Amino acid sequence: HKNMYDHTEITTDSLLALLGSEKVKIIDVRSADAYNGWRMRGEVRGGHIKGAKSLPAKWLTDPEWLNIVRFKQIRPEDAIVLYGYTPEECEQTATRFKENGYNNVSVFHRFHPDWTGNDAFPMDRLEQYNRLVPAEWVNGLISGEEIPEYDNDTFIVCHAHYRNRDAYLSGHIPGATDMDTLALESPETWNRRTPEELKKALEEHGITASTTVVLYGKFMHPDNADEFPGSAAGHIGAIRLAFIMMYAGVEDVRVLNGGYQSWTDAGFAISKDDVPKTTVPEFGAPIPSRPEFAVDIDEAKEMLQSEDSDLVCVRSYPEYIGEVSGYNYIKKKGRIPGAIFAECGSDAYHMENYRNHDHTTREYHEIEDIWAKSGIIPKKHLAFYSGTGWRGSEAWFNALLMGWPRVSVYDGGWFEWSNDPENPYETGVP
Ligand SMILES: C[N+](C)(C)[C@@H](Cc1cnc[nH]1)C(=O)O
Ligand SMILES: [Br-]
Ligand SMILES: [Cl-]
Ligand SMILES: [Mg+2]
Ligand SMILES: [Mg+2]
Ligand SMILES: [Mg+2]
Repeated sequence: HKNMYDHTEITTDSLLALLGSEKVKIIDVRSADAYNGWRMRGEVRGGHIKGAKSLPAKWLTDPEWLNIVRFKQIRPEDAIVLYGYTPEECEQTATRFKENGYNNVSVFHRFHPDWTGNDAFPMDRLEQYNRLVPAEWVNGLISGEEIPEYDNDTFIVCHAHYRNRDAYLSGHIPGATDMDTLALESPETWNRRTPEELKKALEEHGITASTTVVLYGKFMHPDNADEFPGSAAGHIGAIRLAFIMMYAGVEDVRVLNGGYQSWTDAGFAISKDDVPKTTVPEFGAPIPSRPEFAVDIDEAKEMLQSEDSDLVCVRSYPEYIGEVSGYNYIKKKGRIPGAIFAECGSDAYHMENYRNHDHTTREYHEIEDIWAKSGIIPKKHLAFYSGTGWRGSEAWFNALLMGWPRVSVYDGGWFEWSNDPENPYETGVP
């Protein structure tokens, strides 16, 4: 009696008995930030039912919704169990599954407060979720309102871009100041700048080591035909800057999940003011305070020879096999021998394998399980890298968020490696 609009309820007891079943898919339709652990309705335990997959109901407007579902391996032969903060928030998702040929769809009504409120009901969360902030958190922050996971009295919202002030001037978070990516990294090496330059640059942008820095960027459809495609990949640049600031010693760095798009999707006010900087005289800590976050070429070579270490290549497949360099300023094509490949996505300016279509980070369990299939696991010292370290920093950040204890960015990347003609490299399909 398949009813597209009337959905079977599943009880708490029934769901608890199915937690280990391989043919049940439990689907969390709340925002990815709530899934990660943010207690968006004041629940005492945040996160998701253990084993649940993330499928935010916001994505129902995506024309590729069904391909998102299929790529998550959610199949018509599965028993689908949907939950959100309320069963009403699941109704449109339940219908969309039934309209696309899924005949076994139930809704679980008692996730909150029944499941969240009882410590015998298993839940999971992204261990360092408080570094990956939702738009509502940033809005409360700049509004001077009490927000969770924030006990500081000093903050700065920083809009990152690579030589493209228009990315900021065309629309930004109220009160934010822009930080060009060249302020923290050198155009000669495309590595992080020296400690003296970083100190000066951070001070001139109004940042101290005890300032809470909220970083975001704007995705503006990077095109390889342009001279600087990176000028349109603002949110990768933001995570790259988060890497450098955390290396330098900013103790509390946050990243807005999904970048500028999350802010406008949440309906918040846009500003076009060119906000002047409020400089500070003293950064307030030795730079770098966290040198272990950065790996340079000599240590990278050692890691290729150690059993407990790996370099992780976060480049595209055409870069991997030496078909393209990836960049209009890199001539050499190939790959570092001995690195573990973790395909970023389609090219140097897209991170589709680490992101959702709305640019929020991919469900971390999926990233975790793919990495584990290649032997990328938390018990190793891992140095993520890419062409010059932007994509590598975004991979690194994702592992940092899972609480992995020895993750780093090999800053130099393929740019530095291939610039020494004495360094071995491989090419072609392996
Ligand atoms: C280091 N720059 C800013 C020159 C890179 C940054 C980058 C973006 N996606 C991969 N790398 C570039 O824009 O090519
Ligand atoms: Br981006
Ligand atoms: Cl039915
Ligand atoms: Mg299951
Ligand atoms: Mg670099
Ligand atoms: Mg090794």
